[PDB]
Amino acid sequence: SNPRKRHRED
Amino acid sequence: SNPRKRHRE
Amino acid sequence: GTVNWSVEDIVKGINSNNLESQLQATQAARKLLSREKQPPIDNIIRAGLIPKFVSFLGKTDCSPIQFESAWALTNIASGTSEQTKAVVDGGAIPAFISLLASPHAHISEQAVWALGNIAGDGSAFRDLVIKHGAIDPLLALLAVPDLSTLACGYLRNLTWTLSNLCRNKNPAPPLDAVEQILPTLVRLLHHNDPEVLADSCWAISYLTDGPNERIEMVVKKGVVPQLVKLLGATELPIVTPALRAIGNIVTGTDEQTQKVIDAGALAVFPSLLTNPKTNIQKEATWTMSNITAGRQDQIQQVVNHGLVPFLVGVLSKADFKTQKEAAWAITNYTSGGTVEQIVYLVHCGIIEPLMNLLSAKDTKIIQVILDAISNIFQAAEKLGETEKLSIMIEECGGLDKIEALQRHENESVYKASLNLIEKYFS
Repeated sequence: SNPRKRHRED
Repeated sequence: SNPRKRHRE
Repeated sequence: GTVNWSVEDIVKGINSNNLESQLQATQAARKLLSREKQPPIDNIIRAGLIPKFVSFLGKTDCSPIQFESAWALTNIASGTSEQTKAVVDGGAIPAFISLLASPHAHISEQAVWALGNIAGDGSAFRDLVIKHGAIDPLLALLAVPDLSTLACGYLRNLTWTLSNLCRNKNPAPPLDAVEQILPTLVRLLHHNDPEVLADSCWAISYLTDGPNERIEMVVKKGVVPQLVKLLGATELPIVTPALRAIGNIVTGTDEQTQKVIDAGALAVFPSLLTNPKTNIQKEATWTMSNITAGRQDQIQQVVNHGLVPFLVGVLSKADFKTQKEAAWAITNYTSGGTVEQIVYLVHCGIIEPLMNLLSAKDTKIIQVILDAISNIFQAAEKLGETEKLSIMIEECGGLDKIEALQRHENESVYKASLNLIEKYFS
């Protein structure tokens, strides 16, 4: 695999 | 330790 | 209030020597970086803000600016490698590791997330995060009697970051780091949250994607039964990494392969080999191909579980890459199988869909298939029954195909065709 990196929109 | 095994292609 | 600032205004506020102005500007940076459409990461970087954000991570006296800068740095680190590198270059790694000890859950969580983005860039930053000592405080966040008392979003972030410490392959993570992480992964693999379970399975699939000694460290932890159970989950996001993990394990030794058989994995393959997700079918069939590369008693388990008809089905109709794994599964089967096992394969109908795939353009599957036919003939010789297989192959248009490949750009196709023809069609 699922994403290497994750962006936080919150 | 088994040459017939294959990794992903 | 802090919505839609310009980068210039953010810089103005962060360069004030007013902690409250810095905080508001940092939050404005964070909201800018939080938008889904083109967050101005490079503009933020170009303004020289990363070192300021990093220094704000250390302001224990002002937990909101720790959180805002942690969130801002997280989203910069969510970008390209060069953008992640800018975060690392600003000294963020030890500062984020220090924030893991924060008494504010939302701040240590943001630091968990940021470290996950950094480690997720690749093995170099992953190992750098490890060298800075991230693993002990990460695991300490999970050292509770019952994981269910932790906030769900918090546990999912920790699991995901742990899975990025397990991820990537050249090099694979340090052995001692894997050994340190594995008991917590085992525990997370028994937690009741589908996303924690998915990410725990992802982590195990990474750890098992390597040499037999890496597989062994996981297999020795006793997780294969749990993986097999997760293999039966209804959530595709769990099944996919659970199957990759099981598939990786059966690339190891016959003994490691036997433990997935012992754990009941084959009983799930009727579903997996007919799964609507083609990637599941491909993975399951690849996995099957490595199980049929095992011992005759392991081939026999495939037989007993009724899986040869499913391999005939996948050979007969599947997307081509799955059909190629089925072809491999057949050739491996015929290479290691007894005569009666190979006979059973013919009785299940392998010949016609095998011949149909000789019309494939892929020249490697043709070599795989002609090798399988060769091995089937070799078992037919041991029974005096080479002719009726020749008829069988001729009756479905396979002789036309072997005659075709008689003329074929590749020398190995070329040769195997005429040899099959001169020895079994005269």
